[PDB]
Amino acid sequence: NYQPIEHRGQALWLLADKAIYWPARRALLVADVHIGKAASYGTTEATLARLDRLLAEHDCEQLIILGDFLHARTARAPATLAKVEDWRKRHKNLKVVLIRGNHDRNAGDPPASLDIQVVDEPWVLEPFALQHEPQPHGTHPVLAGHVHPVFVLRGRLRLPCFVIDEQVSLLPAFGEFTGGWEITPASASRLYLAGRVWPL
Ligand SMILES: [Mn+2]
Ligand SMILES: [Mn+2]
Repeated sequence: NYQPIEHRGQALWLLADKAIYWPARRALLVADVHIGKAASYGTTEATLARLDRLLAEHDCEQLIILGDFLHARTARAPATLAKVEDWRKRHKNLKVVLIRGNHDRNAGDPPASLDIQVVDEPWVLEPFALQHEPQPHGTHPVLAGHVHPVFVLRGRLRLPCFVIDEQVSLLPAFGEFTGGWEITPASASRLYLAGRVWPL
């Protein structure tokens, strides 16, 4: 279930499971998936199956990963890439665009058999500069990943949050990890807690 917002003249749906759906572009946006950052006690399969649920829920002609799809060199692993191959060939017609992050650079471009269009930040889909790193763009509003934004609630709970802002907006990390960059409670931006999508 989703929270619609207007942002720079576009209707964007913030998804409870840490994704943005862009209806006019029939596009699903996520960031910091970190396939291969799984521990052994959160799984690669669970992450891919989590994508399959969003892709079945919404008309997605394309998926755009704002950086950090595969974790590292131990994510170019025999078993692990096999599961991604499995997943990709179940969505043969989906276009998958990866904007390269510091982990995509480190590991290297995903193998060509997986049919992933690798591009360099910024990748501009008007009105938006899509980026991994949240650097301001010279002319466009930015949608970015990289920082793994969370918001701290006390009674502490680190919840993943969207940061919707005029110049640089942040998507929450799609991977399921501890930590995250604590977003200041005094920010002059719109915050949505991606457990519903909870505004502030
Ligand atoms: Mn990351
Ligand atoms: Mn990063």
